[PDB]
Amino acid sequence: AFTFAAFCYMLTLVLCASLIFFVIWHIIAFDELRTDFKNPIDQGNPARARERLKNIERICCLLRKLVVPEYSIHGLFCLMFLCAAEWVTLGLNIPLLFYHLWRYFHRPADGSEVMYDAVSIMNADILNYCQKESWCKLAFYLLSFFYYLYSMVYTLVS
Amino acid sequence: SVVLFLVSRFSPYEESTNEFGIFNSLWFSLGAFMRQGCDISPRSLSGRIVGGVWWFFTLIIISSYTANLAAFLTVERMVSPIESAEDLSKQTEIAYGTLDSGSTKEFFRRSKIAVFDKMWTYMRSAEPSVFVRTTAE
Amino acid sequence: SVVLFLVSRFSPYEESTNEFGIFNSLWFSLGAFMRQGCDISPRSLSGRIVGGVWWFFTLIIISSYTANLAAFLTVERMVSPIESAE
Amino acid sequence: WFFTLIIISSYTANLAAFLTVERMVSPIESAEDLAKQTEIAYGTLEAG
Amino acid sequence: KSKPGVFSFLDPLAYEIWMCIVFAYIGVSVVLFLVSRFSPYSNEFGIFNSLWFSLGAFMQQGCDISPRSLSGRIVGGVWWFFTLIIISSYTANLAAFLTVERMVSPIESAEDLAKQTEIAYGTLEAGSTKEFFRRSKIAVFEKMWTYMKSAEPSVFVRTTEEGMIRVRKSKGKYA
Amino acid sequence: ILIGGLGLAMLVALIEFCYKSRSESKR
Amino acid sequence: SNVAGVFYILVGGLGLAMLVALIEFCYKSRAEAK
Amino acid sequence: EKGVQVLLTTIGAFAAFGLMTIAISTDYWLYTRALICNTPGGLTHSGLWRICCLEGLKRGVCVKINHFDSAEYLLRVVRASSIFPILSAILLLLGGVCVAASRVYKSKRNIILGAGILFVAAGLSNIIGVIVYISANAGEKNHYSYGWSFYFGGLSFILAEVIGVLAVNIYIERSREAHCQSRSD
Ligand SMILES: CC(C)CCC[C@@H](C)[C@H]1CC[C@H]2[C@@H]3CC=C4C[C@@H](O)CC[C@]4(C)[C@H]3CC[C@]12C
Repeated sequence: AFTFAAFCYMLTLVLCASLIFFVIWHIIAFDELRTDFKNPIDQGNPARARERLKNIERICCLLRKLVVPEYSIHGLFCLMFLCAAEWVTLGLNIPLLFYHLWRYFHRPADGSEVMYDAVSIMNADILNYCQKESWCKLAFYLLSFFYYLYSMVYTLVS
Repeated sequence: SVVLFLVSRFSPYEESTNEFGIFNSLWFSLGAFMRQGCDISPRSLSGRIVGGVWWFFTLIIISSYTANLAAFLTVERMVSPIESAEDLSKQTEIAYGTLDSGSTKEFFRRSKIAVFDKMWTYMRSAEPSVFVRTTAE
Repeated sequence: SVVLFLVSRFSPYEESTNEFGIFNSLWFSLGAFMRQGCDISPRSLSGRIVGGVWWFFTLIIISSYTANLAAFLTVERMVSPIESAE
Repeated sequence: WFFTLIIISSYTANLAAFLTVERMVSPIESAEDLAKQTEIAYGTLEAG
Repeated sequence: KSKPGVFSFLDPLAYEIWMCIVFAYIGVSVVLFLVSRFSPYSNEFGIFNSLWFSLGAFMQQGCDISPRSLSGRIVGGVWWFFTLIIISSYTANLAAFLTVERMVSPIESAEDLAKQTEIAYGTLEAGSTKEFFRRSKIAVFEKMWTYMKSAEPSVFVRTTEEGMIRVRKSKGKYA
Repeated sequence: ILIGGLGLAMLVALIEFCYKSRSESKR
Repeated sequence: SNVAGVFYILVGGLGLAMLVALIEFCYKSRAEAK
Repeated sequence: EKGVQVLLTTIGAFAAFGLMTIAISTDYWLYTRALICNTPGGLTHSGLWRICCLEGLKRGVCVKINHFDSAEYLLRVVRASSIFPILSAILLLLGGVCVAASRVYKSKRNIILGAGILFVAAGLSNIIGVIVYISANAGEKNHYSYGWSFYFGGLSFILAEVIGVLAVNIYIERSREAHCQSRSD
């Protein structure tokens, strides 16, 4: 029957669509970045160079503004599953929590002022790592969404 | 609060996110729950949907709280913690003992039912002496 | 409403009477009685005193209405029109 | 705000309790009503 | 164990009241929009914000805008009165429901069954129970016997299985 | 009802996002 | 039937508001027309 | 644009008038059980004027409803006359006529206003008729229900309010255009 855990699952199901949207936006932005990078980077025209630089900066700013909501909402999921005493889901979700914590609080870039830095961005290694991370995160969020739906239905019917 | 924040950030009225950040979203929701007012109300259909359902929820919940409290204060109901003997064996807060050197203790001692075996175990492993020397005691 | 109008007209905050004329005073009082809000609240001590006592009055009266209605709906009492011959 | 909510709800609820109980009160109107209850004592003349 | 229905929180008010509440909300919003946006005499009371204001009024929340005209204020005042009455009635009738559901003392003894009559009770037609009640010198069982042999038409029964089946079929109306 | 309204609000926000993006790209 | 009175009062207030509005509109239009 | 909005307004007026006339003439408002059905009673489907038995020996026969305390008397009178739904339909008809005129006297802008006022008033009258009907049915024989005619009336109300909104918007746009043209001239 309806209970606290089922409501938690419903709310997480509603909020995981937002994470899916965020990761889809991430991959679209990184596809645009790849289209700019793999495409010739000649900057002979000052106007063209300025436009490309401002596009890169805008995309980086968008990604930076959009990261904290994802991590904090996933932390909300973890907190909810802790309070509801749903141990399995909390165990499945802790590793991503710690990965996000590490990612946000390490700043492997030597600059260590922004997660994504326009100057450090456009690097093939960093670009490809971000692309792969985003794709894996999208897969994880889809799987977790379907798992949450199944658990919600299971808890309701019983 | 989170949904209002998202809906107002990435689908703003068009500015519309300096109002209805996370902090001000929490504040708006809290002021709604407590039947107070608001220094800001959403202008977009999505934020307004969120606010409307939150308002309905708040109304129902406050009404239910007041009504059930009126019930509680109108009708006194004292529930006995115990309505059987198994309830008494499971409980450890309540202590129980018979009259020492009597037929009741002899009954519990030689018992074969599980519940009374558990009671006998407790009474034999009880500190201080649950047992008694007289009925009036 | 009348007292708020007077207090705000001849002892304004210092303007303060284009707000809290008679019409807007009636509106403020009505919004107070119905537990709604206000597009204006008094800034002077006298208007604020008036508003505070009106607020207390409204709170008590609404609570009393709801409580006595709960009583009515909880306990049915049918009174016979007649208890004697006179 | 939380304090206000609790206090106003409690006031309304306890007032409803007061009025409801004051509306339940059925006075004595027969020998049976006196018989079942015991909050009031009843006695007649010793000899009669 | 009566499983409370989802949307049992609407039980204090009948379906018709909710229906007409919706209808009155729509009418109030339209009349507000009209009487605010007809006279080429600005006003923030379109049809979207009229609906918003009416909804917030119904929930005793209030919103940013408020009418400034005489007609709009008449509309808002009557809507406010309606909201007040309706919300108070909902709370009061819910309190009534819960209080009554808290008074309910089930049958737990012969006396509780004896005084009440909403439930009928009868034993086997021929047996020691009928004789025990008939030949009883006790007050409570005397009252039971006085009730017994009444026009159930037949509280009594011929077979015990018959009594069990009758109790099972009756929705708590037989003991 | 609350969960349904939250989901509907997300959906409507997505619709508004697409609509506004198209109208702006027109501009 | 318990709360029909508030519905009647509300609809009366709506009709009254509409009538007041039309009266003000006619009066103002006539005044500004001169 | 203005043309499509006027088209929707006229279509809504026609549809609402038709639905309300259907609901008034139709006798499928309430499904209940009544004592006068030839066997608490037999199933009946009723309306505003007459009642018809179904699933009974007197199946298919429809008989005029036998109506009949000053307020109760007034309520019974109003329910019998059904003047409020009829007024709603009449006002919808007049509003549609005014709209059609607005399609001719494009100069006179105070016509598509009367149409909106009439539509809104018709919606109010329908609300009142619904309230009266529901109140009068009650008395002091269960599991009753409402039929598709009742919901036709509700749909008529909703459509009337919508088309009143559209007509008022049309008046707004037209008056704004004329006033801006005049002032700029
Ligand atoms: C849990 C998800 C969302 C994020 C963390 C998962 C880890 C294991 C993922 C995120 C990014 C991934 C890397 C992305 C890019 C490459 C390409 C190549 O060099 C080999 C694998 C390698 C190096 C991946 C290894 C696995 C990796 C480190």
